[PDB]
Amino acid sequence: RDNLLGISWVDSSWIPILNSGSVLDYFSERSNPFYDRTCNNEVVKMQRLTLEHLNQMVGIEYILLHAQEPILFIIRKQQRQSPAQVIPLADYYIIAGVIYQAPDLGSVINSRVLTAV
Amino acid sequence: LLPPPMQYIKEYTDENIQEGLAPKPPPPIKDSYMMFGNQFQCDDLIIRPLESQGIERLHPMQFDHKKEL
Amino acid sequence: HNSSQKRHWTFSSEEQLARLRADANRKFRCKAVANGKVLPNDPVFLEPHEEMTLCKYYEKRLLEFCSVFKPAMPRSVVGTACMYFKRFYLNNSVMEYHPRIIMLTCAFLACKVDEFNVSSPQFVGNLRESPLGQEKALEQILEYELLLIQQLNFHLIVHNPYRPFEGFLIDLKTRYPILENPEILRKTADDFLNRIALTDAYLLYTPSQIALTAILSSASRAGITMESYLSESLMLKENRTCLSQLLDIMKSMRNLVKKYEPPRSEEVAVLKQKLERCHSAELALNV
Amino acid sequence: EKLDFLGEGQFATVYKARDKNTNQIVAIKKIKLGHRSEAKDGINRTALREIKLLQELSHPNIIGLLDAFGHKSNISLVFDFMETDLEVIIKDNSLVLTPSHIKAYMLMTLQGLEYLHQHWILHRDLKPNNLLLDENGVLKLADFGLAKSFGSPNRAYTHQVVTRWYRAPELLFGARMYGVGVDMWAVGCILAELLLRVPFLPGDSDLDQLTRIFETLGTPTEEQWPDMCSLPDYVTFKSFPGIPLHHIFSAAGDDLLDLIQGLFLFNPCARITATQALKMKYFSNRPGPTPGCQLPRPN
Amino acid sequence: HVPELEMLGRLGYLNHVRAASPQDLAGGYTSSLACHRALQDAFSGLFW
Repeated sequence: RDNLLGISWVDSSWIPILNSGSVLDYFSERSNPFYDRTCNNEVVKMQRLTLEHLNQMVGIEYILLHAQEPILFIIRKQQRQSPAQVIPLADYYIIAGVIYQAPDLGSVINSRVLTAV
Repeated sequence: LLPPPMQYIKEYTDENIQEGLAPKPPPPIKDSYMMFGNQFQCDDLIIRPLESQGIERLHPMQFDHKKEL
Repeated sequence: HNSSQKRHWTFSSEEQLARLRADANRKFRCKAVANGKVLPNDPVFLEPHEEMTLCKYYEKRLLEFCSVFKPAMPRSVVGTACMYFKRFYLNNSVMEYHPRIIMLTCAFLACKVDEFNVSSPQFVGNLRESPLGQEKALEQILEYELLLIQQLNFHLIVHNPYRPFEGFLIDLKTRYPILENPEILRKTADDFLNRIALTDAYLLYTPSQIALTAILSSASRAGITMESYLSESLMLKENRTCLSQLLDIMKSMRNLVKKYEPPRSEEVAVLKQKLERCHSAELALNV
Repeated sequence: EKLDFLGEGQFATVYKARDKNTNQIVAIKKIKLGHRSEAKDGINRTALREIKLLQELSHPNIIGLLDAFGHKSNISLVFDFMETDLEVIIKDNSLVLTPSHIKAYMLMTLQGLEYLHQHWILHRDLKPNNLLLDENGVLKLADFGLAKSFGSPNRAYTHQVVTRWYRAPELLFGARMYGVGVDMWAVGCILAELLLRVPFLPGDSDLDQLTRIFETLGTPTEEQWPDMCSLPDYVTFKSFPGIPLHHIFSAAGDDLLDLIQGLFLFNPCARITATQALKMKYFSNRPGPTPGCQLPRPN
Repeated sequence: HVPELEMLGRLGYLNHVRAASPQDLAGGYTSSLACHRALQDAFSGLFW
């Protein structure tokens, strides 16, 4: 919880059973630093059915953004004020079943310049 | 919660360097139960466990492998 | 009763009650005369004070009937029944509903509300009547039960002066050591409470104050006064003002108790004969 | 003027309409009983309790006996018409999964429970239903048939009362006396259902329901409230290793996690109190309870 | 007025018509609930 950018979380069983449909579930395995219980996908799981309910109840909805079938599966965290209103919060990208948080174009550069100098 | 890839032993190690003198000796050959990895892997066992343990046996003790196969 | 409900049904002062009883007597008299069964002011019509005396003697008989109930009865249930009976005749007349039917019914409804879960054999066993006559009365009891709630304005809860008594005695065991082991105080207070219950005290005074006054009368009779306890209640709002109101209420209660007396049976039988003849008179309702 | 026939009831029949007087909408009750005996017991105990208790209990989260009449054998009770009921609402397939709305429903129910406990009169039988939602959505409690007063004098306290699915653990044993415990554990099972979306513990009949409650919360510890087996009727239940609240409802915000752990606590003494629960910091948090203007409505 | 918890002489006295009893105590209803109901009700009113 010190720095979310500097944490990586994984799990071998889910690795072979990974598909475009299951990426959200892998992020949802719980005990995963990046995702949170507060997210509504979790509330949907606690209730029943996942359909256009993310457009009805609008809020924290982790949604897959771009997907390459074998490994690459990018997830985006949105905060909706209303239907047809989306606010992007952050992006977590999964490479080879390893989840990282997408570095800001500027936090990365600041750290980089600091180490070199 | 969030455990890391496993760390090196920290419990021991400090004793093994010691002052290069009075070191801990090799641990004795525990001829019983151990816990490598996650499996118990206890000692004193056979190579091919009899099929009688876990399943029915449809073959008599004559067992002329070539004929029964 | 900070629980409201009886806040509406707490008649404030002696005259209003007198007036209401008088008015219902007039009401029945008038309906009957208008129906025109009889010419106005015949001999049969009763007088309100006479009706009240008959009601009180018959109610003392009803209290004995509650006491002789074969299953053990909580004091709460007896009280609930008496109160219900007094409040019923504040709206109607003795003749319109014979007192015997009203007494028995108040009792059964009371038991049902207070959760005594009475057994049906126990209730029938207590009544000293022929099973057939008891069943005839039971048929009337059903219709008069619904009739009671209709004229009771559906206000059923009744505050019973007991709970406060236990409570004040616990306060006694704790806040004031001036008096000690107040149990002689307990029995005398009970004696004052039955006499208080026979009066219109339930209707006028607050029940907690009624219990406090019973305790005070017991103390004065035996040798203790609670100025200090009254003083802890003075440790409160109204500063000096609370005490004068408490003293006035206590004095009025003592006066009613000293004046109240059981009606003589010789007078009561004359009245009984008259009322019996009265209900034997032709009412008949409607087609 | 009877204008609608919503239908019959457990010991009553209901019609929805405007009365002899004002045009305002209200629900009208007609008394229902088995009067066949020539020795009927007059009116039923449930009816008697319900009418006076509703009349006395006047609160923005309690329904109330308003008008009441009875010229014929009929006894008429007047209660305000409500929109529907939380139970069918969450029973239906997820129409609107609404997180903070569940918290608002819980707040209205808890305020109603606090008022009833303060008035010194236990609501003997909250069941999943028997809770009604109005058009505004302020939810006020309703069925009051089985309720009773709870006081210092010792009296035959009724036993084996709440619907089996929602049953207090002390009542499940066979306890002769009781306290706010029954109502608290039951709100607790209703919250359980709102979060889990299906009923928490299923009992076909008394013993099975007790076994399922024990399986859900584990065997009660000896320290808990020893005498748990010393109450009149107890049977050692299975020695379950036990599951954390995290196990049965997998997740939510931990404040909710705490209210649950608390209503559940086994010692009837520690079952959390109404004031205590409102004072829980979970209600005063960043998630805001719905005003009810945006409260979810189905058909 | 009267406080919810007693921790006073009334709790120390711990005495009712039958005081308190152990087996039913599992039932809950610690006399505490008991004196509270009793006093509150008695104090209710006193001044119309």
